[PDB]
Amino acid sequence: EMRFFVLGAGSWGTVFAQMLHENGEEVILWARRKEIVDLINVSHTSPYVEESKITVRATNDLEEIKKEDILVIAIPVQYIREHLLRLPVKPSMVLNLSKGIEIKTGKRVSEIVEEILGCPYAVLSGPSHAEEVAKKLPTAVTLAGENSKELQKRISTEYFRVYTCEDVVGVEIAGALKNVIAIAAGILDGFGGWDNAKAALETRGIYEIARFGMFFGADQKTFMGLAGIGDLMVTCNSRYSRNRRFGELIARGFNPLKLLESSNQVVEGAFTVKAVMKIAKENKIDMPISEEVYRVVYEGKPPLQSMRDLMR
Amino acid sequence: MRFFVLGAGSWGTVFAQMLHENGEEVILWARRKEIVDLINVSHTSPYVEESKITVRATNDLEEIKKEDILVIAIPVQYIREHLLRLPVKPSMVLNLSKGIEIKTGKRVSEIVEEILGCPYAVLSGPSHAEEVAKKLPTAVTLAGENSKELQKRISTEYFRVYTCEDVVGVEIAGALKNVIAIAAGILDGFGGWDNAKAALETRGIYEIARFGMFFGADQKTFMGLAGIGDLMVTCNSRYSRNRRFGELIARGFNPLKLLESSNQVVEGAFTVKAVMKIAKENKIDMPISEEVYRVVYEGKPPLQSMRDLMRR
Ligand SMILES: NC(=O)C1=CN([C@@H]2O[C@H](COP(=O)(O)OP(=O)(O)OC[C@H]3O[C@@H](n4cnc5c(N)ncnc54)[C@H](OP(=O)(O)O)[C@@H]3O)[C@@H](O)[C@H]2O)C=CC1
Ligand SMILES: NC(=O)C1=CN([C@@H]2O[C@H](COP(=O)(O)OP(=O)(O)OC[C@H]3O[C@@H](n4cnc5c(N)ncnc54)[C@H](OP(=O)(O)O)[C@@H]3O)[C@@H](O)[C@H]2O)C=CC1
Ligand SMILES: O=C[C@@H](O)COP(=O)(O)O
Ligand SMILES: O=P(O)(O)OC[C@@H](O)CO
Repeated sequence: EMRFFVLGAGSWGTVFAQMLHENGEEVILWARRKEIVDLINVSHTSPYVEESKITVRATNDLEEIKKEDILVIAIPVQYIREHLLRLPVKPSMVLNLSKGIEIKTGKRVSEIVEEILGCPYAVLSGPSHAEEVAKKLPTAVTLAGENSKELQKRISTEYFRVYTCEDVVGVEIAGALKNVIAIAAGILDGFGGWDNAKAALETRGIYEIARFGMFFGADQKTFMGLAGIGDLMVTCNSRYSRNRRFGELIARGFNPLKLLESSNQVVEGAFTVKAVMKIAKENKIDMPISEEVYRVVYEGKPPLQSMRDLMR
Repeated sequence: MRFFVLGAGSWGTVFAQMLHENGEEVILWARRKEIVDLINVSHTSPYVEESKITVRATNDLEEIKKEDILVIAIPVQYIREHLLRLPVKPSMVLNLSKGIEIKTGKRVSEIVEEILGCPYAVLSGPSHAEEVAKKLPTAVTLAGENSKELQKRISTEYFRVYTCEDVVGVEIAGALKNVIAIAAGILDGFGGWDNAKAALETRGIYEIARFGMFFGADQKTFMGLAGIGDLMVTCNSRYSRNRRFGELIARGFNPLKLLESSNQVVEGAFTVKAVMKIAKENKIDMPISEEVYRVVYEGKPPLQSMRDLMRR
């Protein structure tokens, strides 16, 4: 009946594809580079997944996608558009895994998909660090959108629980913006771990996020579930979070741009915050935390002056 | 208007000192003449590291006056036996303690109403005493009588007080977050299951809110500093005693020997029992609290408990 074409072989694309493959689903994983395809197919390893055998089949050919495929998007948001534009056919639907907002257009992934493919859309999002999912540690996420019931059945495992909801916009916005807050949370860790401060930041942060989402018609309840508060918590408080780590290193004195070029992994919040600021200015929505993360990341604002400013 | 701070543990001592350092008239009562003399003579306390305590200490409840603000900072199971010994009734109580009395099933507000019968406010939020002593950014909420006035006197540049109307919600949120934090700590003792913890905390805030709304709490309270904020700092911070307790039980230590190993009080250990009685009497379902009770009081293996809670 059905096949998953997983687009993007980073940490999460690879782990998700492998999980689906282990569920007994028909899966193929697309990787950008032939070297990654080769490592997966030949040596059943990926540099994106530590100590985990990768047995799912990889390809470098987009021409392998079929009109009956479920396209799973696991490409970092700023690179989704160029890759969808090169698909030789439209898939039967899109399941999005990526968290962010496209900088130039202010578009959520659903909207990019709508513009380019126009096929049914769903989004999976929750507290799900790929490192822990690969180790089969208990994880729960939410799924919103079309065909969510069937998708729930095929994706779920013993350790990976999928709850469905109806608020696509809310799920997309919560997952995108929690990375921005997490940067701000890492800064506090970079100061030494100011736990009272972080929890207060997280509290005000979920609220800032909910205000942005509700302005685009999200449901307030979405922000109090796994896609909102859950994901925010796992991201602000885990050693596995790239966004929290990015903030932590900025606080330690590392140059933000240099940090970005130091990894092959993407820090989505560094990009989303710029998209969020453009939207906020155009629609006159106040985003205090996002505005400070923007200043620290892009305008070289001293993290400590940022901290003090945000307090008043 | 004088603050009479009843109880010289970690938080009574720090709160008392902070008010004193901000120019308020304060006196601190300590149960033991040894602690009183350390504070008055050596300007130190074993409940507050590397920090000079200059606030005046007394061992005499006779020093309280009808014009005082009675600030309660005695762990909840021991408040009553001390309030019964007050020679006079204070103008009001500000309560700092987080829990529910086992003997009766009563909140601190209901203990104060029964024994003293004066006005009441509660201060609660993400405020680990260790960090407040170090003057690190901290935010809490205050509900109840004279909150506006108390806000003006208590607030510092690093200790921010927000007021709200919901005394019941604030008390239940602060009492019960400690029960969820034992559960959260257990996941740290298995090795750190971050995705699971986040899912636990998302379910946990909802279990807390359900219990509170049964007693006429406001839903919004649980999404603020008293609710999610305090839950987050307690589940995730190295300073949490309740998180540490759970971590140590997951590592195989005996719950009672853990409690006896320290002069500090693990309020969640006692609050869970009071919760269970209330829940059984009122047919309120409390999945997480129930498993915490079983692990702490009934020797239930933490891994079996984890497995069972997942089936709920
Ligand atoms: N724990 C996690 O890692 C989680 C991630 N997510 C989300 O999944 C999405 C994908 O990120 P994730 O899987 O972590 O990716 P990683 O951070 O692990 O790696 C970044 C990926 O971007 C790829 N890429 C594709 N096209 C380009 C290009 N044009 N320029 C630069 N890089 C490109 C890289 O490929 P190459 O190897 O060829 O450089 C690599 O696969 C993100 O939106 C993320 O937020 C969601 C949940 C969990
Ligand atoms: N970071 C923190 O510690 C925070 C604590 N809280 C709350 O403050 C309240 C007070 O706890 P905290 O300051 O932490 O106390 P600690 O855990 O630091 O110490 C325990 C206290 O219990 C005292 N105690 C007083 N009377 C009795 C008695 N009747 N029988 C047995 N022990 C007694 C001990 O006195 P002695 O020294 O004589 O043994 C000691 O002062 C709690 O409800 C707690 O939840 C709130 C915010 C921050
Ligand atoms: O705000 C956190 C305080 O209640 C301290 O928590 P704890 O008793 O678990 O140390
Ligand atoms: O590593 P991060 O900060 O990209 O976070 C991964 C998350 O999306 C987990 O929910």
